[PDB]
Amino acid sequence: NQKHALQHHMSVWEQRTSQLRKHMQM
Amino acid sequence: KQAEHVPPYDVVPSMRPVVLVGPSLKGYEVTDMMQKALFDFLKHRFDGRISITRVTADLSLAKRSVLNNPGKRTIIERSSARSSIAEVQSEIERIFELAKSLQLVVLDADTINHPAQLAKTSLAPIIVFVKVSSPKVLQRLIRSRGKSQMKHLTVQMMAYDKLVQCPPESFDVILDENQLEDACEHLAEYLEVYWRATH
Amino acid sequence: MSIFYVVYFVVFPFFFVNIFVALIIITFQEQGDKMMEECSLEKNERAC
Amino acid sequence: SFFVLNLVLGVLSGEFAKERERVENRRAFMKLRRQQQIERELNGYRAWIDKAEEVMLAEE
Ligand SMILES: CC(C)CCC[C@@H](C)[C@H]1CC[C@H]2[C@@H]3CC=C4C[C@@H](O)CC[C@]4(C)[C@H]3CC[C@]12C
Repeated sequence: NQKHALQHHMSVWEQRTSQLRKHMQM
Repeated sequence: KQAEHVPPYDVVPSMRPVVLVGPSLKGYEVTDMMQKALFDFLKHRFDGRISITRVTADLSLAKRSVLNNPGKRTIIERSSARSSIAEVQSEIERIFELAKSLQLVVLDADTINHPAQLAKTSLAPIIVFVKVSSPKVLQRLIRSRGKSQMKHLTVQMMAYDKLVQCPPESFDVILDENQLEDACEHLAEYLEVYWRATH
Repeated sequence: MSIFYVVYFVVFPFFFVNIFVALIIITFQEQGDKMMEECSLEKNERAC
Repeated sequence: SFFVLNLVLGVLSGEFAKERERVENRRAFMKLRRQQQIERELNGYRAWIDKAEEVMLAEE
């Protein structure tokens, strides 16, 4: 929608799972 | 420098006609149905202000420096007398006068499949592209059409990839939306501002 | 008639209750901080 | 009873969170996400086909 015109309340689980993913590929 | 002598000023219609290209070869069940839904909104939204016409002949060969008079008469029995250039060359004035009335005209040819084929025509309408974000939905959409469409799926997908390679820039406007109202509003907004841009 | 009770036990106390527990677990907002940009780069190393 | 149940729940939830980020699980979830995205984009286009089809029959 922000492109059609052109032309952090996460829970503890969400934060920890997002951080666990970016530190897994390495 | 008379080999080409490209003119600086070329006669163009007063109002840009409307051409819709994509997502594959025209004249098939999927592409005729895909493109037809857009016209009905134009008729209902711009009723009393839009002219709707369908042309069956080819238009990619609409050139300006072919000859002094290619096929002037059909009684000379020349090469162009029996050819299809006589009717095609006659109808290019038909679109010119229709747009001269300061009213929009839609074009429904069954021969346009790429903006590069309409890059050498003095008519030069508005190129609007209806495209799917991914190729994976095309084959699944073809499967629901019927058994006849699956037989021509090989050629149906042939143009989809090729038409993707065309610079978006080449297209005048894009319609990457997937619903009715957003696409209808997006198309109407451009033309409504364009309608007030000519007056 | 023990089919009814087996199906009931498989559905409600074995599946729905664990659904409630999982939903509470995965949607637990932090209470002590209640802040948006505490470190904005990490969360665990703040103690470290 | 209560403390052991709390510890079991915590350990199990932590292990589930840790194991949800394995490579195979991530691949399966990405496959499911792409399937759902394709279906979502395909459903919107089907409205065009029916809306057009209704109009032409109405205008014969
Ligand atoms: C999606 C949810 C709501 C499905 C619920 C299905 C439940 C209610 C159904 C599925 C199997 C069913 C049972 C199958 C067999 C029998 C034996 C028969 O002599 C009496 C009914 C009884 C005991 C049925 C009671 C209703 C039952 C337990």
